[PDB]
Amino acid sequence: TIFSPDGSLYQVDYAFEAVKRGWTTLGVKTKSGVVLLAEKRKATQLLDVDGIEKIFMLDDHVGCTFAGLASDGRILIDYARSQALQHRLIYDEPISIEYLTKVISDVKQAYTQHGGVRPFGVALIVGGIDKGKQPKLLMTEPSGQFMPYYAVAIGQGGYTATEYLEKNYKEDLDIQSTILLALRALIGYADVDSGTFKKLTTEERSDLLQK
Amino acid sequence: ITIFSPDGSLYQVDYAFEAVKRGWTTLGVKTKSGVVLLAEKRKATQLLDVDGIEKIFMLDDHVGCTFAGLASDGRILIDYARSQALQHRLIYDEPISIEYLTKVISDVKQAYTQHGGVRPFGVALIVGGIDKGKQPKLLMTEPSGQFMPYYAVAIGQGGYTATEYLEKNYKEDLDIQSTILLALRALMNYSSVEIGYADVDSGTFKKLTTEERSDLLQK
Amino acid sequence: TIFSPDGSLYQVDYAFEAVKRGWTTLGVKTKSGVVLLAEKRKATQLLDVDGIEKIFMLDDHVGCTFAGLASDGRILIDYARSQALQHRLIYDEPISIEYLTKVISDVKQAYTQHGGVRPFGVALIVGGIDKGKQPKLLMTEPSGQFMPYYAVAIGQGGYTATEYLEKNYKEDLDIQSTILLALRALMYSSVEIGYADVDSGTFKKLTTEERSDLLQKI
Amino acid sequence: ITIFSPDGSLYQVDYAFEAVKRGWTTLGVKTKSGVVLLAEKRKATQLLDVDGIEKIFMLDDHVGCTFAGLASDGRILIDYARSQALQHRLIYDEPISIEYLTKVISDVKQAYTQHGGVRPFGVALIVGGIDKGKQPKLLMTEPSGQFMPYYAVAIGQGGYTATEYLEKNYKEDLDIQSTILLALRALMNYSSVEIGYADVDSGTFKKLTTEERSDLLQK
Amino acid sequence: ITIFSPDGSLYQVDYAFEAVKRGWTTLGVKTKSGVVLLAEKRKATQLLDVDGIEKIFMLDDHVGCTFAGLASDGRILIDYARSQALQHRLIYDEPISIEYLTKVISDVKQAYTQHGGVRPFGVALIVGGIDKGKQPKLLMTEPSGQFMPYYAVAIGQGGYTATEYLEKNYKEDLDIQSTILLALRALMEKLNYSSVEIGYADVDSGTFKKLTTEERSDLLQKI
Amino acid sequence: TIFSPDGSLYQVDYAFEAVKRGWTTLGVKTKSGVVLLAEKRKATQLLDVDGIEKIFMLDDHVGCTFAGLASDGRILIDYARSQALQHRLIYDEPISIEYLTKVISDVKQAYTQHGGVRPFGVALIVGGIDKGKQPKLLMTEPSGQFMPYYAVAIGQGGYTATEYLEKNYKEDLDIQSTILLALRALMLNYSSVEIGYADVDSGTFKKLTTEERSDLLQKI
Amino acid sequence: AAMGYDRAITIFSPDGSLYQVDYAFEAVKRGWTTLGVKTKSGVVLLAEKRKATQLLDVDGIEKIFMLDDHVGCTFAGLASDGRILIDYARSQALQHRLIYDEPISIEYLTKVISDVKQAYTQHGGVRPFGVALIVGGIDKGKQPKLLMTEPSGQFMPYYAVAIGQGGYTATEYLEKNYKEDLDIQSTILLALRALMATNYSSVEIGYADVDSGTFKKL
Amino acid sequence: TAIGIKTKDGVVLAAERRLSYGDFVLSKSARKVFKLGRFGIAGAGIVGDIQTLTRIMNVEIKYYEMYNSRKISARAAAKLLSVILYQNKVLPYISELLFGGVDEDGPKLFILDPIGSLIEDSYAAVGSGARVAIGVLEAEYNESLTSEAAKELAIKSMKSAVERDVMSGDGIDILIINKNNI
Amino acid sequence: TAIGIKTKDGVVLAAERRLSYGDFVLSKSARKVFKLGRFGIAGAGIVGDIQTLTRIMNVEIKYYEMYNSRKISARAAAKLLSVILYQNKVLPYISELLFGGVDEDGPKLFILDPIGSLIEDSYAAVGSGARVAIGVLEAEYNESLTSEAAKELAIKSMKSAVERDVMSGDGIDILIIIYEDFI
Repeated sequence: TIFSPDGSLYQVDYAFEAVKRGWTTLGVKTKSGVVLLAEKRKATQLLDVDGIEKIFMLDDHVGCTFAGLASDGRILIDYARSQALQHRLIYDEPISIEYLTKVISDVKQAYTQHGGVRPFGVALIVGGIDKGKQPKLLMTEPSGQFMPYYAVAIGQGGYTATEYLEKNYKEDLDIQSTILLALRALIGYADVDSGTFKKLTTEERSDLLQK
Repeated sequence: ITIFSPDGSLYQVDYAFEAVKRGWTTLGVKTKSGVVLLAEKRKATQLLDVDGIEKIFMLDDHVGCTFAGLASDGRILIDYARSQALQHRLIYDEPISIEYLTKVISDVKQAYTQHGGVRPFGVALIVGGIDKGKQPKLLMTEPSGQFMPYYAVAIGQGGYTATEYLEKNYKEDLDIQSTILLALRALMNYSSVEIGYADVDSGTFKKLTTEERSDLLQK
Repeated sequence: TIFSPDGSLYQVDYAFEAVKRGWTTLGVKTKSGVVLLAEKRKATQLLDVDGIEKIFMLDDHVGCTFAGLASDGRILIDYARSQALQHRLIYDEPISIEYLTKVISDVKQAYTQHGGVRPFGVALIVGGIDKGKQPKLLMTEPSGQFMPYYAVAIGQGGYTATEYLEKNYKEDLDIQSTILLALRALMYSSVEIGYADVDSGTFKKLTTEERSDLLQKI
Repeated sequence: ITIFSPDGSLYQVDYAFEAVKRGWTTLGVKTKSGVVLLAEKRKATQLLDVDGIEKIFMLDDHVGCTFAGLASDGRILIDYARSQALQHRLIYDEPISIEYLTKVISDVKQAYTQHGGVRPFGVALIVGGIDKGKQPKLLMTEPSGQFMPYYAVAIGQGGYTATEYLEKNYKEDLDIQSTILLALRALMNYSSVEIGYADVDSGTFKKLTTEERSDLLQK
Repeated sequence: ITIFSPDGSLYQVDYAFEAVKRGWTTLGVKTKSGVVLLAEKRKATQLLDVDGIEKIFMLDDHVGCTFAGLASDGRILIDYARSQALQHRLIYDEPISIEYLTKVISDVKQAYTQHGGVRPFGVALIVGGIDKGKQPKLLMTEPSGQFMPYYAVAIGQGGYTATEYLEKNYKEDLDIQSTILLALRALMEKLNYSSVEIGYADVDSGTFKKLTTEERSDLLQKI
Repeated sequence: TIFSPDGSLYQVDYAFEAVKRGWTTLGVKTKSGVVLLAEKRKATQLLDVDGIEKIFMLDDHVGCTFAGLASDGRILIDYARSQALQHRLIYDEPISIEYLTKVISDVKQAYTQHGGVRPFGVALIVGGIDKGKQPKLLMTEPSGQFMPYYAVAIGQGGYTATEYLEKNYKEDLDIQSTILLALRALMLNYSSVEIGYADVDSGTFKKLTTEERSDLLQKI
Repeated sequence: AAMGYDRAITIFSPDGSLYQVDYAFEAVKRGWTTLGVKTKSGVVLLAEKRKATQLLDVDGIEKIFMLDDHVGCTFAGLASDGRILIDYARSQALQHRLIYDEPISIEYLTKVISDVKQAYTQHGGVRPFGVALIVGGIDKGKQPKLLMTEPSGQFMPYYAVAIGQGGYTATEYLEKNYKEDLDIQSTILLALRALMATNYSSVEIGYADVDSGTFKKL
Repeated sequence: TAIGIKTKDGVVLAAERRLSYGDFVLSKSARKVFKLGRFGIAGAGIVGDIQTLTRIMNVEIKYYEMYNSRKISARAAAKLLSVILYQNKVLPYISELLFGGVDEDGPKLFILDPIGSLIEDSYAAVGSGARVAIGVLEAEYNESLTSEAAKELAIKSMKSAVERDVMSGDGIDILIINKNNI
Repeated sequence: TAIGIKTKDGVVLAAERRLSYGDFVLSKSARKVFKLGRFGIAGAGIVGDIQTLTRIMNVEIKYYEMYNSRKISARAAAKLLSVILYQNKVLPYISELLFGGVDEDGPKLFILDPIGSLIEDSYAAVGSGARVAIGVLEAEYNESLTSEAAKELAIKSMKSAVERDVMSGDGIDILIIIYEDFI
C-alpha cells in the first residue's frame, strides 16, 4: 500500500502478472447472446478434468469465470452470490450487472488500500442477460477498475485470443456462431430469448469437436 | 506513509498527485450562465464498449462530478458522496450545498492521510452543481484534502495544455452552447468524449445523449 | 502476504514443500468405492504407533487424511466436523463434499490473505460417498485450490506412488482390488486403512485383523 | 514518529512546525477595543475564485479563528472545535471560555503526538474570543499541543516579518479602526485578504463587508 | 517469526523445542496396569525450598501431568487444562477423556504458532491418566501442537539417556512396585530422598495422587 | 518498550532528559507548610505571560506544577482532577495524596509498557496539606516512580536550586520564610514567576495574586 | 549464543532463551537490595533505603507493602511495574476473601501474580515487567511460605534470599550462617547482618510471626 | 421436605424422595439428598435447580481443592454457595437448601435461601412439610444426642411430615456424617 | 427490629435474632448485628442483602485502610455505603440499616434506606416492630445517658417490640461502642 514515484502500485501490477499466468478464460458478447468458456488443462493423468469447476453461476441469469488463483476469486464468488441473493431478497428483482461488478470491485479496492491485507490475484469476467435491453459483459481487474467489453480473454494465451477476436468480430451472430467464435479463439452460454444462463451438459461438448 | 519530511511536505501525497497526473484528461468549466464538465475516453484496446464505460457520475439531481487518476479510489469515494448527499436530503428535505459535499469528501481524504496502515487516495475530483442561488459552482478535491474553487480547470495527461488553453481567451458570461464549445476546444471523435452540463434555468443536469454530441461535432 | 514480481506467493509454495516432507498418504477412487490410507512410520521404539491416528472420520459417510504438519490439519479437522454437523442439524441431510472442501479451502484462503497469520502447512485428501454419483475425491492445497482426483498420493514418496498409479490405474476394479492397489502403491501393521463403500453408504476404518490378513494376501 | 531524540526533542513535531512555516501568512491582534485577525489569500492561478476561498472560520458568534499550514488538518480540527463549542452551549446555555475550547483542541493535538500509527497535525491555529464581559483573549495552538496567549502574532511564510513589524509599533490601547490598520500594515496588494474582527461593545464576531474592507485598505 | 522457511520448517517451533531440551528431566511411563510419571528437582541454590516446589500438577481426580521447559508457559497452560476439564465435568457429569484434554491444550499451542504478535509456548507436557476403565493412557504435547501417545518417554536435559534406558528394558508386565522402579532407574549429585517428585495413577482404584514425603524415602531406598 | 542489556529503558531516560530541558519549577515542604512555584521565562515580548498558567489546583487543598512538555502534563492534570473529584463524590472526603500520585503514576507506567504509545515527557511535583497529620509533597518520574521529598526543583537550573536547598534547609521554618527560601533558590521581574502556597492552619491551597506575590518578591 | 534476536520480546533466540526477560532481570539487579528470611519461628523481610539526595524522605518512602493482614512483600528493580503488580495482588486477595471468607494461600497469590507476568511475556505490543517480588506470609495452617517471582513468571520458594545491587553479597553471607532452629529476634538480626556485608534509620523491616497470625512493620 | 439435625458427634440429613407437579405425582423416586466429598446437601423446591447446584458446587469444590493445598471448610463452601445464589438474584434458583458438614471447628449446619442468606442453626427443616417436621423437632431436640438417636428423630419427624403433608410422601434416605465415615 | 442509641460516651446498637418467612419461623438464631472494624452495623429486612453488605463494606473498609495509610471515619463509610446502595437503584438492596461508630468529632449514628439516603439522628429503630420500639425510646430518652443505662433502655424497648410485633422476639444482640454482651 505504498506509491511508487511515478504513482503506480507495484503489488497490483504483480497481481495482474499472476492472472497472466492463469488458465485461458474467454467471454464474448454479441447483440443476441452471451457465451463464456474456460480452458481446462490436464496437468496429471489422475486429475478428472471433467470434474473440476471454473464456470460459476451467480444468479438464475448471471454466470462468470475467473483466472489467476482459484481461492481468491472463489471467496469472491461467495460474496457475489451473497450480494445477488440479498438484492433479490429485498427487491424481488434480478440484479443489475453494474451493481454486482460494483460491489465485487469495491471489495478488491478495499484489499488494495489497507496495510496487512494482500490484494486479490484474480480477474473476473461476468456475463448476464436479465436486463431489458441486450447483454452486458464486464471484467474486474485487481486494481478495482471496470472495463465493459464486447469480447475479451485473459490467461496465458490471452493475448493470442485477444488478437484473434480483433481479427474476425461481428455484431450479429447466432448463439451457435458466437460459441463457434469463442472455440476458434481458444462452456456456458446465456441467451436473450429465454432470459437464463444455461450450462451445457457432458454430451453437447461432443458436438463441438465434431462440428 | 505518515511521516513528515524535514521541509514539511508529505511525499506520499505528492506521489498520489503524480498518480492523477497519469490519469485521463477530465475538464470542468464554470461560467456565469451555467456548468459544463466532460471527460476524455481513450481506447486502449479495440474491444472496449467505450459507449458504455462511465466516468461522469451523478451525485444528486443538482450536483455531479468526474474523477481522474485511479478508478476504484474515486469510485468508492463517489458512493460515500452520494450517501452523504441523500442523508442530508433525508434530514432537511433540501438540496445540498456543495461546500458541504466537498467538505465531507475532502475530510475523508484527510482521514486517510493521517492514519498509519491506510494508503491515501490517488484520485482528484472536480465537482459541479447549482444548489440554489449560486448558479456557477465548481470545486476540486486534492488528495491532500485541500479545496480550490475554480472558474475552469482540467487535470490529467494533457491537463496543463488544457489549463493554458483555458488560461487564454475566456470571459465571464456566455451561453451554454459556447461554454461546452470551450471545453471541447480545450480537449483539442464523436464518442471519445462524454459530456455533462448543468443549466441555471431548470436547476438540474441531464447528461448529453450521444445524438446531441453528434450535433456538437459538425458545425 | 506479498506478491513476487512473477506473481507467485512464496510462503504458500514453502508450505507445499512442508507437506512434501510429510508422511505418505493415499486416496484412490474406483467405481467399486472409496479407499484412503496413510503410512505410519515409527521413529522411536517407544512410540505407541498402535494408538496414533491419521485417518479421521468427518461423518458416517466422509473420511479424510492429512499430510504435512499435524496440528494445522487437526484444528482444520475440528472446523470440518463442526461445519458438517451444522449442515446436518439444519437440513437433516448428509453434506455435499464440494461444500465441505469449499469451506475448508475458504479458511485456507483467509489465512493466505491476511498479514499477521501464517498459512496452513497441511494438505488434505477427502473421500466419501455423498449421494449416488459413484465416487467423490478432492484434495486441498494450502493456496486454497481444489483438485478432484481419481487417485493421488502426497508425502515423501508421493511422486513414486503417483507414477505407480499412473501405470496401472484401472476402472474395473473390485473394492478388494482397489485396496490392493493402494497397498501396492505404498510399496506389518504400521499402516492404517479406511474405506467407504457404495452398497452400504457408510465409512469404515479397518480393524487390526482386517488389514493384517489383507496385507498377508498381497 | 513516537520516539524521543537523545536531546529530548520530538523531530516530527518540529517538522510539522516547518510545514506551518510554509503556510500562508495569517495574523491576529488583540487590543482593548477588541479583536482583529486576518489572513493572506495568494493567487497561484488565474482560475482561482479568491472570493470563494475561505480561511476565516467562525466557531461561535463570539469566537473566530484562522489556520495556517495544511488546509485539511486544521479543517477537521475546526469541525471538532465547533462541535465542542455547541455541546457546551447545549449543556450550559452559555458562551464558551476560550481556554476550554483551545484546551480540547490542544488535547486532540497531543493525542495525535503520542500514539503510534497516527501522523501529528501540521496546522497552527490562532483564536480570537471576547468571552463574556471581559477583555478579548487570543490564543495560538502549536502542533505539539502547547498554548501561548499572545497580544499580537503572525505565522506563515512572512510570519517573522510581521512579527518584527508588530514588535516595532504595537501598544495596548487603540481603536478597532487602528488595529485593523495595524494588521494590514503588518501584512506589508490591492484586494486579496480575509479580515474578521470582534469588538467589545457588541460582543460578536463578523466577517468581510467588502465595503469597509476597501475603505480601510486605503488608509 | 510466524514465517515459513524454504524447506517448510518453522524455526521458532524447533527453537522452542530446544528450550524444552534445556528443561529439567521429566519422566512418564505407561504400562499394562497403570501410570507413573515423575520429575527431577535439581537444587541450584542451597536456599531453595526444594520439597515445597511443585512440578507434578493434578488436572482431574484421574489425570496428572508434568511439564518441562519454561515454568510459566506450561503453568498458564495447566490452568486452561483444569478449566476445560471441570467445564466438561459440569456439562456431562463424567470424567474426561485425555484425547480431548490434550486436544484443546494442543489446539491452544497451535493457535499461538499461527498468529503474528504472539510468542509460541516453550513448554512440552506429558499427560497421564486412568480415563474410565479399560487401561491407562499417556500423551505428550509438543510446542508445534502435535500429539504423540507413548508407552514411555522422558524429556529434559537427560531426556535422550532416559529414552535409551527405557528402550533397553521396557518390561511388558506392569506391577505396583516395578512400574515406579523402572522410572526410578531411568533417571540416570547422588539422589536425595526429599528432592524428587513422584505421582502415580493405578487402575484398581481409578485415581491419582502424589507420593507423600515418607513414601519417597521408603521407595528410593531399595535402589 | 524494549529492555536494554543493562536493564534500563532508554526512552524513559530520554523523557527525563526532556524534563531537564523544561523550565525551573520548585516545591518545598517544611515543618511550616507547603510552597511550590514555577519560573515563567519570556521568549517573546508579545506573550501574555500574565495569562499563561503552570500552577494548577487539583483540589481546594492540593496543587501542583509540571516541567518538561506542556501538553503531556496537561492531559495528566485533567486525569488527576477527575480522579480527585471522583473520590470526593464517592466518600465525600478529601483525597490522600499517595492515592492521587498513585493513579497518576500508574497511568505513566501504563504508557511505559505498551507498544504504540509514547511515554510521558513531564515530571510533576504535587503537594497538598489536607491530611490532619502533617503536610505532603511528592514527585512523579516518567518511569512511574515515587520519590517523596522535603524540597526539590527540576528543570534547566534544577541542579543549582537542588544544591542551594541542600545548603540552607531549615526543617522548622516560617511560611513567609519557606516562600523566601524558594525565591532565593530560583535566584526575574514582576511577571516572571507563579507562586502558590498551602498552609496548615486553614487547610486550603491558593496561588498568589499579582500585587501580593510582588510585595513579597521584592524582599528577597 | 546469538544476540541479534533482541527485537520486541516475542521472539526466541536460537539457544531458546528470551533475551528481554534476562534483560529485565538485569533491571532488578540494578534495583535496591531487598531481603527475605524465613526460619521456623516466623517471617522477616526487609529492604534497603538508600538516600540519593539529602532532600529525600527516607522515612516517608515506602517499599514494604501489606497485601493482606497476613501477607506482606517487597519488590526490587523498577517501582511502577511492581506497584501496579501490587495493586493486582491486593485486589485478588480481597476477592478471594470476599468469596470464601477465608485467608488466601500464598501459592495462589503468587500463582495469579506470576500468571500476569507470563501474559505480558507472551504478547507482542507489551513490555515485560522489570520487577522481581519476594512474598512472605503465615496465614496457612502449616508454617511460613516464602516465594519469589521472576519476570519470566517462574516460582522459586526460598528459605532466605536477597536480590538487588548487593544481592550476591547477602546471598553468600546467608549461605555462610543460616540455620532453621532459630527464633525471631535472631532472624531479624540475621537479615540486618546480611545487609551490613553489602545505618541510622534508613531501612524498612517487616515481620510476620506464627503465634499471632499477622504481619507488621517497623 | 428435608431435615438436618446437629449432634455433638455429627450432622444428620434426611429428606423425601417424592416429586409431584400440580396435584399429580410424576415420580416416587426423586433424589433430593446429595453427597459432596465429606460434605452433603439436601434441599426442596424445583428439582432442576437443586441438581445443577449440586453439580456446580461439586465442580467448584474440586476447583478450590486442586489449587490450594487445603481441603475445603464448610463455612467457605457455604459463603461460596451464598454468592452463587446471590449473583442470580434477577432469576433466582428457586430452592431452599440445607448445607451440612464437619470441620475442625466442629459440626456445622447451614440454611440457604434462593436469595442467598446464610443461617447457622442446630436443627432445621425446609420445604412444604417443614412446618410439621420442625414441630416434631421442637418437641424432642436436645443438644446432647447421639448420631443414631438423631437418625430415629429424623425418621419420626419425616414420618409425621409424610402423614400430614400432601407434597411429601414415602421414600426416605438418611446421610449420617461423622468424621470417619460418610 | 434494630435499635441504636446515641450517648455522650458512645453508641449502642441492638437487634433481633429471629427470621420468619411468611407466617413460619425458619430459624431462632439469625444474626442481624455485625461488627466490622472499629464500629458496627445492624439492620433489618432480607438477610442476604444485609450479609452481603457487611461483607462488601468489610472489604472496602480494608481497601481504604490499606491504600490511604490512615484509618477510616464514620461519615466517610456512611457516604460510601450510601453510594453502594444508590448505584443499585434498579435492583435495590432490600434492607434498612443502622450505622454506628465513634470518630474524633464524636459519637455518630446513621440511618440508611435501600435507595441510599443518609440520616444522622440520636435514637432510631428499623424494621417491623420499630414503631413499637421507638415509642419506648420516645418516652424515657435523654441526651445525657450512660452506656450501660442505654443498654437497659435498649433491652426495655426491644422487649416491648418482642411482646407486640409478630416478627421479632427470642434473643437480642447488643454492641456498645467495643463490648458485646448477650442478655
